[PDB]
Amino acid sequence: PPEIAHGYV
Amino acid sequence: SVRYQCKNYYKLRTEGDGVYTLNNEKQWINKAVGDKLPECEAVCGKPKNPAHLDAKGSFPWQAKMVSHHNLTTGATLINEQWLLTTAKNLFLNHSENATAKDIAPTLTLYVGKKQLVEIEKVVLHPNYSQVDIGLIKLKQKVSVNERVMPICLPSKDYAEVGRVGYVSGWGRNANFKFTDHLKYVMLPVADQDQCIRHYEGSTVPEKKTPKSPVGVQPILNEHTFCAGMSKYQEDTCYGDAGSAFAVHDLEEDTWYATGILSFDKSCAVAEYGVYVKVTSIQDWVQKTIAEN
Amino acid sequence: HLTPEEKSAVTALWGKVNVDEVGGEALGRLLVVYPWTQRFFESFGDLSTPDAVMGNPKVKAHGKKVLGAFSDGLAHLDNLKGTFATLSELHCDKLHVDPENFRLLGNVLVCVLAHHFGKEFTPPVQAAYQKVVAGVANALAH
Amino acid sequence: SDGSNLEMRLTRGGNMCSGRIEIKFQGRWGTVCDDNFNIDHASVICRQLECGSAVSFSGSSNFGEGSGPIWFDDLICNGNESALWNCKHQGWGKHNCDHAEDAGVICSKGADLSLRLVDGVTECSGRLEVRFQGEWGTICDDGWDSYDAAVACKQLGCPTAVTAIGRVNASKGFGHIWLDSVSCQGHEPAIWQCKHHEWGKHYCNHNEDAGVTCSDGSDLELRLRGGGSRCAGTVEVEIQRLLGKVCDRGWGLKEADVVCRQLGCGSALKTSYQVYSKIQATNTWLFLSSCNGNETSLWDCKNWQWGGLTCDHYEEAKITCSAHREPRLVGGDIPCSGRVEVKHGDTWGSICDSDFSLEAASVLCRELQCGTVVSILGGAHFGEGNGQIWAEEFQCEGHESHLSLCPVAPRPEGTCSHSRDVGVVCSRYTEIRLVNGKTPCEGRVELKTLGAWGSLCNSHWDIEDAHVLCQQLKCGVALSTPGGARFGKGNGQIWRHMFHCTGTEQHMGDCPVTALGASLCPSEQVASVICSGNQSQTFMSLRLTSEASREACAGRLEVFYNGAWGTVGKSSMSETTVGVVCRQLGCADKGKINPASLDKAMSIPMWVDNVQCPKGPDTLWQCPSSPWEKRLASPSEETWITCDNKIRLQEGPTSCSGRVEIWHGGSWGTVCDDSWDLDDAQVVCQQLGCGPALKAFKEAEFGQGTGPIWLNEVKCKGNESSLWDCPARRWGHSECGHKEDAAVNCTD
Amino acid sequence: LSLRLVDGVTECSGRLEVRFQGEWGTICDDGWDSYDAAVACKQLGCPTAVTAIGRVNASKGFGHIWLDSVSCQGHEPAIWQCKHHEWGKHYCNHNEDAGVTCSDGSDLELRLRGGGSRCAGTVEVEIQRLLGKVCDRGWGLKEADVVCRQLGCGSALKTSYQVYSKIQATNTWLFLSSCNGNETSLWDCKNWQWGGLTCDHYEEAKITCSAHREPRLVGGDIPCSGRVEVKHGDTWGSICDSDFSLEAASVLCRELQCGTVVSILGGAHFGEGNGQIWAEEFQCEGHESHLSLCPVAPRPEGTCSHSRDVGVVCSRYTEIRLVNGKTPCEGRVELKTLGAWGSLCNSHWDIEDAHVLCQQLKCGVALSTPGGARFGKGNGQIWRHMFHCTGTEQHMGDCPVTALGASLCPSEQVASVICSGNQLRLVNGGGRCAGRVEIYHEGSWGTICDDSWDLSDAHVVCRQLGCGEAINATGSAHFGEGTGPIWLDEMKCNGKESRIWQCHSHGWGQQNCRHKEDAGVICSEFMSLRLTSEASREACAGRLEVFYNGAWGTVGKSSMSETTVGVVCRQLGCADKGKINPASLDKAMSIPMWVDNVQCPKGPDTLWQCPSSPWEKRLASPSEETWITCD
Amino acid sequence: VLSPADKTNVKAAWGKVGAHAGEYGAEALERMFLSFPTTKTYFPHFDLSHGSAQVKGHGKKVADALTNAVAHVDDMPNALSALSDLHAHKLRVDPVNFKLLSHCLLVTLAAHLPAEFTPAVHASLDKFLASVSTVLTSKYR
Ligand code: HEM
Ligand SMILES: *[C@@H]1O[C@H](CO)[C@@H](O[C@@H]2O[C@H](CO)[C@@H](O)[C@H](O)[C@H]2NC(C)=O)[C@H](O)[C@H]1NC(C)=O
Ligand SMILES: [Ca+2]
Ligand SMILES: [Ca+2]
Ligand SMILES: [Ca+2]
Ligand SMILES: [Ca+2]
Ligand SMILES: [Ca+2]
Ligand SMILES: [Ca+2]
Ligand SMILES: [Ca+2]
Ligand SMILES: [Ca+2]
Ligand SMILES: [Ca+2]
Repeated sequence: PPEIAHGYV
Repeated sequence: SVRYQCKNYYKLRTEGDGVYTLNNEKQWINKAVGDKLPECEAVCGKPKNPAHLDAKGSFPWQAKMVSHHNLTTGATLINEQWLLTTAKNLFLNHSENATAKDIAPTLTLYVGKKQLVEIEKVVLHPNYSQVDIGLIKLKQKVSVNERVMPICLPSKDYAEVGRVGYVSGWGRNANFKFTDHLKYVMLPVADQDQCIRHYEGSTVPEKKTPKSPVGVQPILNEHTFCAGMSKYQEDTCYGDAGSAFAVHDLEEDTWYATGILSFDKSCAVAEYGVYVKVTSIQDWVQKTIAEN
Repeated sequence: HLTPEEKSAVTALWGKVNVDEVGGEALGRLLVVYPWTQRFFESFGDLSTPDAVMGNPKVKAHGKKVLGAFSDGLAHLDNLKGTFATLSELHCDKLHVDPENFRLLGNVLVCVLAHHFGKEFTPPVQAAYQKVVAGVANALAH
Repeated sequence: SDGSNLEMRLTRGGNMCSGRIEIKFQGRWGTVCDDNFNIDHASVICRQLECGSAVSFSGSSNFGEGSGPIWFDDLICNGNESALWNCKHQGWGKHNCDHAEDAGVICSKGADLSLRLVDGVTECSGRLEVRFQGEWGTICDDGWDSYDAAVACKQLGCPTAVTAIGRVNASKGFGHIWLDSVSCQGHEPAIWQCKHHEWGKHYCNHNEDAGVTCSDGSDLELRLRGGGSRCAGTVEVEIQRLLGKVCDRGWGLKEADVVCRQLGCGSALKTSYQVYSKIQATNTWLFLSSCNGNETSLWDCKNWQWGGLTCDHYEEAKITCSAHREPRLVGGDIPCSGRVEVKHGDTWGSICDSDFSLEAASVLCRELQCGTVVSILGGAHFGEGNGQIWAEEFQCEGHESHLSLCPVAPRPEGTCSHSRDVGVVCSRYTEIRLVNGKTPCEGRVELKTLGAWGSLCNSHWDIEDAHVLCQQLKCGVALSTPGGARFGKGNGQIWRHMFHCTGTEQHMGDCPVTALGASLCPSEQVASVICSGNQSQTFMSLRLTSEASREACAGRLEVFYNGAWGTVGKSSMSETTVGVVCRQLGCADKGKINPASLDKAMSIPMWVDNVQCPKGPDTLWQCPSSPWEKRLASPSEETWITCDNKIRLQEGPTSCSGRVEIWHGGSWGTVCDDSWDLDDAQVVCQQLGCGPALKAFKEAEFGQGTGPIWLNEVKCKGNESSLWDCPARRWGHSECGHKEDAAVNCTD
Repeated sequence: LSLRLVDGVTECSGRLEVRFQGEWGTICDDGWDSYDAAVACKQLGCPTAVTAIGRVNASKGFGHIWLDSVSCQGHEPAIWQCKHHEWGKHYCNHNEDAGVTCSDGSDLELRLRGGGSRCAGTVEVEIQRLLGKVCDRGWGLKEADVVCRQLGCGSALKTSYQVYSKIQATNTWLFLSSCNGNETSLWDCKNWQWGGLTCDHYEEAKITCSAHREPRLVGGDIPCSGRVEVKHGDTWGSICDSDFSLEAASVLCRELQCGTVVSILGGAHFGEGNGQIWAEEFQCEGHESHLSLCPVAPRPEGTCSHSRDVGVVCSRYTEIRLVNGKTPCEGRVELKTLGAWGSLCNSHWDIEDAHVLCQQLKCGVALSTPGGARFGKGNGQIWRHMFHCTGTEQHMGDCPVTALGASLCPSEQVASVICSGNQLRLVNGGGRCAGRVEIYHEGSWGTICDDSWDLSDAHVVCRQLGCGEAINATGSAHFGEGTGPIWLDEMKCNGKESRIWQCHSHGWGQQNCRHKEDAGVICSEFMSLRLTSEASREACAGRLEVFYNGAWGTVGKSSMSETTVGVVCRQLGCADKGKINPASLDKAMSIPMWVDNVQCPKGPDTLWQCPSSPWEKRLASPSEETWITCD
Repeated sequence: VLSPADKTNVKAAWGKVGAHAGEYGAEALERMFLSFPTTKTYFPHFDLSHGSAQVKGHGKKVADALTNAVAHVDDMPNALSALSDLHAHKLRVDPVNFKLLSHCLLVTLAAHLPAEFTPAVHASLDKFLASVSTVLTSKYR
């Protein structure tokens, strides 16, 4: 999955 | 499936849902917003460890700015990339004809534990002779953590008479020396009539005179409010200008910037200090952030 | 550092001090002149007027303790940092006293010494005691 | 509304007849602004509340800020209405005022005002206290001056002649300080009718309480206490019956002059005295403020204070005045000389000749504007001083400006009386005038010597001498020196004194003067001058002769003139000419005149004849005589003399015994007894022509009185011709004490 | 958790390291105390005898720092059980890491180097084969005494050096905090850090103990006299007379507590030495407390011959002891002259001499002086030394004393003192019983004016001084011009007064005189000397005459020793020895014979002490006249 | 802030100071120069040796200014207008130095006037000197 700014999966 | 979550001191602001299920097309599709990811914004006003008192706690929004002749002043961190300060702070060591482009490359700005941050541009108020306020834009977003955190703007007016607010400052102490460690003090809001009479003589536009006990007149008008000394006769002094008048809203457990200190020359010799209402400048602030 | 002449002057004048009087007077003057210092001594009772402060027995006891600690440092003028480690730890860990308050108390102590010893407190001994109190304040800083 | 339902009130005052003005209207309490507020509004207000006779009005929330609406602003009232709402105004509730400008009023029915004086010497001296709303309080001295004291004294009803400030003898008060910065002009009927600071806000303390002292003027006295006269000492004040001192906060000669003028002692010289006595202690002080200097008394100085302050680290004021030891010259037959009498206050007395030196003579001649000492003639002379004889050892040092400053060392015993008083002469004894002119600043020059007037010659008369002359006669700078008999020909004696004035000297007597043999002049040749008349505008030698001996003080007299010597007339030589000659050649005070002898060896022509000296000069060049005439002369015309021997003894039981005296420099003296040996006593009595010595004494033998010690440590070998050849040290300087003068006893 | 010592000089010394979470880290030195060192040592397998703190020879720290302000009471065995605030949450830095230095006790040795001997010079530590220096961070006499005490040297006089130079230098230091001063060795002084800091703007510690140069006197029969030997820490030698000066001697007698110098002597007068010879220039300023304190010049290459020894005699050479009393503070007073004991005559002995003799033996103040044979006459001779103590000195030998032909003492008058057991001088006169007279008042010295000065007045002063009757009363500043104040103007005593302050006078400060009129007195007990001939009024070759009682007289030839003529010449200031010789029969004045048999002992500097037969005036033949010539 | 009681105490104390004002000011300047050497940077042309007449004159000037301020305690900013402009703009004296000099002044007066320095008067004098300092440094920028 793609990353988002300042966020985790 | 994956569920997106924002790390400590952040929060998802987009609508829909942060859960994304993998497709047979091998696309990541949230059944609400589809292909669009969320973004993580920063908590504004929730200090980790809340509360002339030494600051070893949580005033993360406080910034320290030093002019090119070694004079220290203050600034307030409004969001991850903008700071709010006093116009007179930016006009240190040059004629008031100087443009905003001549001010930005001459300032040093610290946050947290002496962490240096770079400045990109400065935006003074269009009417800074009456609303003495200015904005600082950082080159890149600051990383929110235990030591750095914004104090986002209020929705309602907390400048009620009697309200006690907290003021952090990097300015001069009782020995007129710039403080080595950050300090804070709890100050109540005073009524306008007494402050105006104390500094200008009368509330009538005519037959006003300069009566300031310190020899310098504050900018008193409809965009300002006054705060008196503390229970133990503690007051702000030189260098505290640009700091915020923070109010703790107990119903929401959030800290709100109700005012920015403008007149920091009382130093316990004058009774009241003058702060610029944030609610009266919120539209200009939002317009400048959005326009850049 | 203090020159041998300065150390001689400091230790010569310090012999005529009433250790059970000067400390209480200095602490009371600190509490009166700088009201916020009363915040740390809320257990001492009435502190709201100069007469109440100067007549307080707990104030005199604690001034005695403070001047005893000060005199102990006067015998270790080259190793102030280590002499005052425990007091520094106390004042930072439990009370959170700003380091400038130490300098205020030192200056008040200098004023009290001048008041008691009159014209004998010539400018050179004042400068020596300024160095001493600055050292003590820096040692207690953190 | 006709005004019936309205009601007025005074709040936050000391009582119901004082405080902030408040009015109810439409159910709300409200105030009145202080714009255009004056005593007329107050009088109108203190009429409808039954409190009478408005005393004062206030502004700027003197009684605390009010609340509610403001009803009135910029009202004009005429001082006599039924109520405040009858005045003309712009409109109800219309204003540009705020609650920092509320009005207030004090009416008389409440403030039962009164005044009193307490804790002082008399019924109306002491500390002032004002009663306000039943409580007694004091007045701060800030702004308190003589005009306020005058108003207070007149209010209390006691003499307004002299009204000074200061709480004499009174202690700090207790309670309120009601008044401050009182600004009375001096004619108001009460102290509170003047302008003063608001009753509330004063930063004064009770060490500053005010007071007054009212008097008729007959109870204020001034004296100098401690010292040898009424004209020197610590200045002490007796006001009422209280004794006190003056404080030197601003003490200087300018006000010392006023004090001395008051006491009648002349002019102030020094700010100290000689402590001839002890003065008692006192706790009250007088404080002065910059007297202008031309006041006739110390009481007329502006704002002098009698008590109410301290003189910590300061001391008492003290002065010595000109009349402390003022001198006088009496008995002298010619100006600027004669016997001396000194004044100690207001009593004139003589001083023994045993206590007066040449420094004293110089200061004396300077003080009396007579010049510098020319002669001291110790011993009964110029008559006798029949009166009181002061016994004060004068120790004058340097050249003090006035005789009063000279240190003096009194004694407790009596001394010489009517045999050894002393005289003095100075260099200001010239008798000259202008005559035969239309104005006193032009005319012929005449000069008196002996007992005759005559016409002065112009042989050496010059513009400098003319300027000095007109400076003497109060005629300013000279203009020119006309020649010939421009103001008449000579009709009498023709004096020929050629003066040599430098022109910078105030009186012609102080110039060098030459008269002996001066050139003959005809009657048609006289000196004359003309001057502006505005005061504002600004070698020779005398010798004596004898065979195989020269420069000795016995033989024929001669004068060197124009490159040659010559003889002077024997005819008519008087005793005073002999005295002058001997004092000039220095071998004596005087001598005798005797016929010629065989010792002459030089047939030298005669230069002058008929020598006669006047009183006053100390050399022979200032002695009138016939003019120069180089005629041949016979021995009967030649002049021969023999001075008196300089060494004489005194106090001895007989001749050939007694202390050893010596004459030099004009006045007699003694010798010191260190090294006093039989060789010197062998020279002493042989010099008298008596015989060999037999004993010499030490340790106070034969008197310890008068004179300077012209010699000491006489290392005389015993075969000397004279006592002045000995190598005695430091001629004239007193290294020895006075208890150790010389003494000799030797065989007849 | 674990402990580790790394990169120190030995396995039991170095930086202290602790392992936590699998990563090693160092402790912050703040608050590190000797108790912490003891705890860290007891947790490890190293000796627990001595535990000093600090980084010995360790390099700068690196990595992580785990703990700060570790505080151990010493009651538990492991370091991490002690008190600390939190792990890693501290503001320390790697330049301030702690350490320890375990030791077993028999390795700490201290030695001073760079100076005259082991007891002077810089302090040089050598511990675990690493040798460094002490720093002046808290160095003074209080700590100095310990080092001198530890080395066997005495009290520490100063921090300096004289003689040798060129010491080595090392970058490791010993730091003391403060140690009260009574410790037997430096190591016992609390919290002595070894290494870690290079102290800048503080210099190295230096010492000069009393044992650096110590004087001694041996070869003499009178207590305070003989040749001078000096000890160089542990060795000895002789002192030449060429390089010894009076300023050094005054100190030599000062530290010996023998009073002050009364004579300095050269040559092997006290005996030739039998050892090594010292050569050292003494350069004392005069008021120094010890010889070592005085500066010192380096040794020269030359040496003196053994016939060049030096010697001194000080003021305190009178042996006085009390006997026949229950306590030693009450018995009769005894004395020695010429190799024989004796008992003192009380004929001229007041309470003042009793005060002094009681203070000598720590008997406190005097109480009374019994009369008669109150403690036994004694078997020894009765001594005739008239004592004239001023009552302030603390020994008999200090006082003025004279016995030359004193009157015969009656048998039963032996002096004694009962102890508690707890201002007139004649100046410029020469001798003690003559000259201008002065009195001490307003705490200042002043003279008496000459007016009314007559022979009756002069009686009182010399009864007050004990000098017998007056023979002259002089004025016109016979004995010089006095300086300072003039106090007494005129004196009208009755002639019978005991003290001058009881006479009729105008009172202190009242006067009418000048300095050229100062008064004086000459009294019967003034003595003087002379050697004269037919062709010289004063010399030192001819007949010997003595002044006494206002008149001159010749000295006796019978019983004349060799020491007498030496004393005579020394008093006349020509020679230290003399020879008798025949002379002519031409009597100059044919004066009387004053005293018969003179015999000067060893030690005195004049002839007025040497005892002999009491005075009696008689005629004598020229054969009985003493004729002396001084070389 | 200065209360009426503080103003009374200041007036009493400064009245007792009296004519010794110049001596006290010169002594205070000497104390400051001896204890805080950094203050000497603003007097480069001054002979700062012991008893220098220049230092005495400057001390008397300071004492006269303080007496003028005590007279006009209610309108200090106007009384010290020129001195405020001088120190803030022409000399650019840093505000730390003013507290140093105020402490030196208090030390001097306490040394010389033991009886007058009751703790209340001490606090009032601190307030007065703090007000003077704040007025003189307010325009500093
Ligand atoms: C209570 C605080 C002070 C007062 C009332 C005061 C008063 C004065 C006065 C009366 C003058 C004379 C101005 C003139 O003559 O025109 C002056 C000048 C001056 N002041 Fe201050 N002063 C104060 C504190 C200080 C301090 C703390 C400093 C520096 C550390 C300072 C530095 C100077 C200098 C350098 C001058 C110029 C002197 C000259 O040019 O001769 N002042 N001040
Ligand atoms: C005082 O001293 C003087 C000398 O200093 C003595 O005077 C001499 O005394 C002798 C004694 O025989 C006489 O021969 C001399 O003639 C005296 N000299 C003079 C100048 O007269 C005097 O004797 C001493 N006083 C006493 C009491 O002996
Ligand atoms: Ca108005
Ligand atoms: Ca109006
Ligand atoms: Ca006054
Ligand atoms: Ca007036
Ligand atoms: Ca004489
Ligand atoms: Ca002679
Ligand atoms: Ca005499
Ligand atoms: Ca006599
Ligand atoms: Ca006399």
